[PDB]
Amino acid sequence: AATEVRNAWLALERTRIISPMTGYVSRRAVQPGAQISPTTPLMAVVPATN
Amino acid sequence: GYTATWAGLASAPVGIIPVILSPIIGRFAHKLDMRRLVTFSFIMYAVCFYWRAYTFEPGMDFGASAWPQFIQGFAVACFFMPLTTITLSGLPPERLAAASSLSNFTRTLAGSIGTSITTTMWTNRESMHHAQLTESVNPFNPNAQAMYSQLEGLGMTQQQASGWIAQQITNQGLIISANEIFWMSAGIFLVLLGLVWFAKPPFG
Repeated sequence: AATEVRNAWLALERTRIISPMTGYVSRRAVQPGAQISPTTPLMAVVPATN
Repeated sequence: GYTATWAGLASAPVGIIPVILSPIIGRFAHKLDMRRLVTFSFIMYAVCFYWRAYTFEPGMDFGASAWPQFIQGFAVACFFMPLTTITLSGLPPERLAAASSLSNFTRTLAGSIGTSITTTMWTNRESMHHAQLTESVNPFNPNAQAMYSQLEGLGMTQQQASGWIAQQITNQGLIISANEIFWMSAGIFLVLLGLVWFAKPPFG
Protein backbone atom coordinates (compact mmCIF):
# COMPACT_ATOMS: atom_id res chain seq x y z
CA ALA A 1 0.00 0.00 0.00
CA ALA A 2 2.90 2.39 0.60
CA THR A 3 3.98 1.87 -3.01
CA GLU A 4 0.51 2.83 -4.25
CA VAL A 5 0.54 5.89 -1.98
CA ARG A 6 3.87 6.87 -3.56
CA ASN A 7 2.53 6.46 -7.09
CA ALA A 8 -0.53 8.58 -6.30
CA TRP A 9 1.64 11.27 -4.68
CA LEU A 10 3.91 11.45 -7.72
CA ALA A 11 0.78 11.76 -9.85
CA LEU A 12 -0.39 14.72 -7.76
CA GLU A 13 3.01 16.44 -7.65
CA ARG A 14 3.14 16.32 -11.46
CA THR A 15 0.12 18.59 -11.94
CA ARG A 16 2.71 21.41 -12.00
CA ILE A 17 4.71 21.32 -15.23
CA ILE A 18 8.35 22.31 -14.72
CA SER A 19 10.83 23.61 -17.29
CA PRO A 20 13.77 21.22 -17.83
CA MET A 21 16.10 23.79 -19.44
CA THR A 22 17.11 27.42 -19.14
CA GLY A 23 16.06 29.34 -22.23
CA TYR A 24 13.46 31.53 -23.88
CA VAL A 25 9.84 30.89 -24.85
CA SER A 26 9.12 30.83 -28.58
CA ARG A 27 5.66 29.38 -29.34
CA ARG A 28 2.69 29.26 -26.96
CA ALA A 29 -0.28 27.08 -27.92
CA VAL A 30 -1.63 26.63 -24.38
CA GLN A 31 -4.51 28.67 -22.97
CA PRO A 32 -6.43 28.52 -19.69
CA GLY A 33 -9.09 25.84 -19.91
CA ALA A 34 -7.39 23.67 -22.53
CA GLN A 35 -7.65 19.89 -22.24
CA ILE A 36 -4.13 18.45 -22.24
CA SER A 37 -2.75 14.94 -22.69
CA PRO A 38 0.91 13.83 -22.67
CA THR A 39 0.95 14.06 -26.48
CA THR A 40 -0.08 17.72 -26.90
CA PRO A 41 2.74 20.25 -27.44
CA LEU A 42 2.56 23.25 -25.11
CA MET A 43 5.56 25.57 -25.55
CA ALA A 44 9.16 25.67 -26.71
CA VAL A 45 12.30 26.75 -24.86
CA VAL A 46 15.32 27.79 -26.93
CA PRO A 47 18.53 28.36 -24.96
CA ALA A 48 21.22 30.71 -26.37
CA THR A 49 24.37 29.02 -24.98
CA ASN A 50 25.57 26.26 -27.34
CA GLY B 1 -4.91 20.09 -64.92
CA TYR B 2 -5.66 21.28 -68.45
CA THR B 3 -4.81 19.08 -71.41
CA ALA B 4 -2.72 20.19 -74.38
CA THR B 5 -5.74 20.69 -76.64
CA TRP B 6 -7.70 22.60 -73.99
CA ALA B 7 -4.61 24.63 -73.09
CA GLY B 8 -4.13 25.65 -76.71
CA LEU B 9 -7.84 26.46 -76.99
CA ALA B 10 -7.45 29.11 -74.29
CA SER B 11 -5.37 31.26 -76.67
CA ALA B 12 -7.86 31.21 -79.55
CA PRO B 13 -9.46 34.58 -78.65
CA VAL B 14 -6.28 36.46 -79.62
CA GLY B 15 -6.90 36.02 -83.34
CA ILE B 16 -10.49 37.24 -83.25
CA ILE B 17 -9.54 40.93 -83.43
CA PRO B 18 -6.55 40.91 -85.84
CA VAL B 19 -8.32 38.72 -88.40
CA ILE B 20 -10.75 41.65 -88.76
CA LEU B 21 -8.75 44.81 -88.13
CA SER B 22 -5.74 43.85 -90.25
CA PRO B 23 -7.31 44.86 -93.61
CA ILE B 24 -8.97 47.93 -92.09
CA ILE B 25 -5.60 49.10 -90.77
CA GLY B 26 -4.05 48.27 -94.13
CA ARG B 27 -6.79 50.02 -96.10
CA PHE B 28 -6.61 53.28 -94.13
CA ALA B 29 -2.81 53.40 -93.69
CA HIS B 30 -2.70 56.58 -95.79
CA LYS B 31 -4.07 58.76 -92.96
CA LEU B 32 -2.36 57.45 -89.80
CA ASP B 33 0.81 58.50 -87.97
CA MET B 34 1.94 54.94 -87.33
CA ARG B 35 3.84 55.96 -84.19
CA ARG B 36 0.51 56.48 -82.34
CA LEU B 37 -0.44 52.87 -83.22
CA VAL B 38 2.78 51.57 -81.64
CA THR B 39 2.16 53.61 -78.49
CA PHE B 40 -1.41 52.34 -78.26
CA SER B 41 -0.23 48.75 -78.69
CA PHE B 42 2.29 49.13 -75.87
CA ILE B 43 -0.37 50.58 -73.57
CA MET B 44 -2.76 47.72 -74.57
CA TYR B 45 -0.01 45.11 -73.79
CA ALA B 46 0.51 46.70 -70.34
CA VAL B 47 -3.25 46.61 -69.75
CA CYS B 48 -3.52 42.93 -70.65
CA PHE B 49 -0.62 41.87 -68.44
CA TYR B 50 -1.86 43.90 -65.46
CA TRP B 51 -5.26 42.31 -66.11
CA ARG B 52 -3.72 38.86 -65.74
CA ALA B 53 -1.71 39.98 -62.70
CA TYR B 54 -4.62 40.89 -60.41
CA THR B 55 -7.08 38.19 -61.51
CA PHE B 56 -5.35 34.78 -61.44
CA GLU B 57 -6.77 32.47 -58.77
CA PRO B 58 -6.55 28.74 -58.00
CA GLY B 59 -10.18 28.20 -59.02
CA MET B 60 -10.34 30.29 -62.18
CA ASP B 61 -12.56 28.98 -65.05
CA PHE B 62 -11.61 28.88 -68.81
CA GLY B 63 -13.13 32.38 -69.30
CA ALA B 64 -10.76 33.97 -66.73
CA SER B 65 -7.83 33.30 -69.09
CA ALA B 66 -9.70 34.03 -72.35
CA TRP B 67 -10.83 37.64 -71.99
CA PRO B 68 -7.25 38.93 -71.51
CA GLN B 69 -6.23 37.38 -74.84
CA PHE B 70 -9.26 38.93 -76.53
CA ILE B 71 -7.87 42.25 -75.31
CA GLN B 72 -4.32 41.34 -76.37
CA GLY B 73 -5.69 40.87 -79.87
CA PHE B 74 -5.72 44.64 -80.34
CA ALA B 75 -2.20 44.98 -78.96
CA VAL B 76 -0.78 42.35 -81.31
CA ALA B 77 -2.76 43.64 -84.29
CA CYS B 78 -1.27 47.16 -84.20
CA PHE B 79 2.37 46.25 -83.47
CA PHE B 80 3.76 44.24 -86.39
CA MET B 81 2.58 46.16 -89.45
CA PRO B 82 3.39 49.72 -88.29
CA LEU B 83 6.73 48.86 -86.73
CA THR B 84 7.79 46.84 -89.77
CA THR B 85 6.71 49.68 -92.06
CA ILE B 86 8.94 52.00 -90.03
CA THR B 87 11.78 49.46 -90.01
CA LEU B 88 11.99 49.23 -93.82
CA SER B 89 11.22 52.90 -94.54
CA GLY B 90 12.99 54.62 -97.41
CA LEU B 91 15.38 51.81 -98.30
CA PRO B 92 15.84 51.01 -102.00
CA PRO B 93 13.94 48.04 -103.45
CA GLU B 94 17.08 45.96 -104.02
CA ARG B 95 18.22 45.86 -100.37
CA LEU B 96 14.89 44.77 -98.88
CA ALA B 97 16.21 41.21 -98.58
CA ALA B 98 19.19 42.02 -96.35
CA ALA B 99 17.16 44.34 -94.12
CA SER B 100 14.53 41.64 -93.66
CA SER B 101 17.22 39.10 -92.78
CA LEU B 102 18.69 41.40 -90.14
CA SER B 103 15.27 42.16 -88.66
CA ASN B 104 14.34 38.49 -88.40
CA PHE B 105 17.69 37.55 -86.86
CA THR B 106 17.35 40.19 -84.15
CA ARG B 107 13.73 39.23 -83.45
CA THR B 108 14.55 35.53 -83.05
CA LEU B 109 17.44 36.35 -80.73
CA ALA B 110 15.08 38.43 -78.61
CA GLY B 111 12.55 35.61 -78.41
CA SER B 112 15.16 33.11 -77.26
CA ILE B 113 16.51 35.51 -74.64
CA GLY B 114 13.03 36.19 -73.29
CA THR B 115 12.23 32.51 -72.89
CA SER B 116 15.56 31.84 -71.18
CA ILE B 117 15.09 34.61 -68.61
CA THR B 118 11.42 33.98 -67.89
CA THR B 119 11.66 30.25 -67.22
CA THR B 120 14.45 30.68 -64.67
CA MET B 121 12.66 33.53 -62.93
CA TRP B 122 9.49 31.45 -62.70
CA THR B 123 11.18 28.47 -61.07
CA ASN B 124 13.35 30.52 -58.70
CA ARG B 125 10.50 32.68 -57.42
CA GLU B 126 8.44 29.51 -56.98
CA SER B 127 11.21 28.20 -54.73
CA MET B 128 11.25 31.44 -52.73
CA HIS B 129 7.48 31.36 -52.19
CA HIS B 130 7.67 27.68 -51.24
CA ALA B 131 10.20 28.59 -48.57
CA GLN B 132 8.06 31.43 -47.24
CA LEU B 133 4.94 29.22 -47.16
CA THR B 134 6.11 25.93 -45.63
CA GLU B 135 7.00 27.89 -42.48
CA SER B 136 3.38 28.12 -41.30
CA VAL B 137 3.00 24.32 -41.36
CA ASN B 138 4.31 23.37 -37.92
CA PRO B 139 3.01 22.10 -34.59
CA PHE B 140 1.75 24.77 -32.17
CA ASN B 141 -0.78 25.79 -34.82
CA PRO B 142 -4.53 25.15 -34.95
CA ASN B 143 -5.90 24.80 -38.50
CA ALA B 144 -2.71 22.81 -39.14
CA GLN B 145 -3.38 19.74 -37.01
CA ALA B 146 -6.97 19.89 -38.25
CA MET B 147 -5.71 19.41 -41.80
CA TYR B 148 -3.75 16.35 -40.71
CA SER B 149 -6.82 15.01 -38.91
CA GLN B 150 -9.03 15.38 -41.98
CA LEU B 151 -6.34 13.80 -44.16
CA GLU B 152 -5.96 10.81 -41.84
CA GLY B 153 -9.74 10.58 -41.97
CA LEU B 154 -9.47 9.58 -45.63
CA GLY B 155 -6.90 6.88 -44.82
CA MET B 156 -3.72 8.63 -45.94
CA THR B 157 -0.58 7.95 -43.95
CA GLN B 158 1.31 10.75 -42.23
CA GLN B 159 4.01 10.84 -44.91
CA GLN B 160 1.45 10.89 -47.72
CA ALA B 161 -0.40 13.76 -46.05
CA SER B 162 2.86 15.67 -45.74
CA GLY B 163 3.55 15.14 -49.43
CA TRP B 164 0.06 16.34 -50.33
CA ILE B 165 0.48 19.53 -48.31
CA ALA B 166 3.86 20.12 -49.96
CA GLN B 167 2.32 19.71 -53.42
CA GLN B 168 -0.38 22.25 -52.61
CA ILE B 169 2.23 24.73 -51.40
CA THR B 170 4.14 24.19 -54.64
CA ASN B 171 1.09 24.93 -56.78
CA GLN B 172 0.31 28.12 -54.89
CA GLY B 173 3.91 29.26 -55.23
CA LEU B 174 3.85 28.66 -58.97
CA ILE B 175 0.72 30.78 -59.38
CA ILE B 176 2.20 33.62 -57.22
CA SER B 177 5.61 33.49 -59.05
CA ALA B 178 3.83 33.35 -62.48
CA ASN B 179 1.73 36.46 -61.55
CA GLU B 180 4.93 38.25 -60.28
CA ILE B 181 6.45 37.80 -63.79
CA PHE B 182 3.38 39.24 -65.53
CA TRP B 183 3.48 42.33 -63.30
CA MET B 184 7.16 42.85 -64.08
CA SER B 185 6.56 42.48 -67.82
CA ALA B 186 3.79 45.09 -67.81
CA GLY B 187 5.91 47.51 -65.79
CA ILE B 188 8.79 47.07 -68.23
CA PHE B 189 6.39 47.78 -71.09
CA LEU B 190 5.39 51.09 -69.53
CA VAL B 191 8.97 52.36 -70.01
CA LEU B 192 9.54 51.01 -73.57
CA LEU B 193 6.59 53.22 -74.68
CA GLY B 194 8.28 56.43 -75.72
CA LEU B 195 11.22 55.09 -77.72
CA VAL B 196 9.20 54.87 -80.96
CA TRP B 197 9.07 58.68 -81.22
CA PHE B 198 12.78 59.03 -82.06
CA ALA B 199 12.12 57.86 -85.64
CA LYS B 200 11.83 60.58 -88.25
CA PRO B 201 8.79 60.69 -90.55
CA PRO B 202 10.11 59.72 -93.99
CA PHE B 203 7.59 56.87 -94.06
CA GLY B 204 6.96 55.71 -97.61
